[PDB]
Amino acid sequence: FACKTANGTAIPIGGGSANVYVNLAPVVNVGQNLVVDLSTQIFCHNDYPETITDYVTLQRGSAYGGVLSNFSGTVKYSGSSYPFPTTSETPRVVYNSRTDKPWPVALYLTPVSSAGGVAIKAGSLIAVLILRQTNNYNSDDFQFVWNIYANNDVVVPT
Ligand SMILES: COC(=O)CCCCCCCCO[C@H]1O[C@H](CO)[C@@H](O)[C@H](O)[C@@H]1O
Ligand code: NI
Repeated sequence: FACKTANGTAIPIGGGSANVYVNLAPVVNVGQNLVVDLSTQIFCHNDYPETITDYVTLQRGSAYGGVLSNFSGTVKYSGSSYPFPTTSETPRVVYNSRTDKPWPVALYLTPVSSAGGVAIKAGSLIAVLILRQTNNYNSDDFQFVWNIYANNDVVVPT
């Protein structure tokens, strides 16, 4: 089991960390969502699907910077929704193929009332999503840590 990003880097077998940049709508109002869909960017695969089944959860989601300070959030993981920042590890998703399959995670972020002006700075860390991977074969239990960075400023119209 390993993962890689759409158009950049990889986390190899055994886990590790990687930095991911996301495009964000440049203007969002109170009551509207920024949708950050990571399933078009993070892809994982099972390296031995014939003998091993891999299990993948969103172990934890954390907010940082302007997201932590200026937005309220939910996370969608494989068809279900949760508070973001998360309050516990999610059910698991099965990886059973050598073909790349998306990691099905998306954030829905909505500005809080106190947000106004540049609520998220270009280049700043906005979230960390931890992918935890185990299997039905041995005691492997690995973390794939995705630091999510804002590509651009996001403005909440005052
Ligand atoms: C009875 O013999 C076997 O079951 C050997 C099966 C082929 C060798 C498998 C060696 C271990 C491969 O491990 C990697 O690939 C596995 C499958 O993706 C992951 O579950 C592991 O965590 C790790 O990422
Ligand atoms: Ni591989």
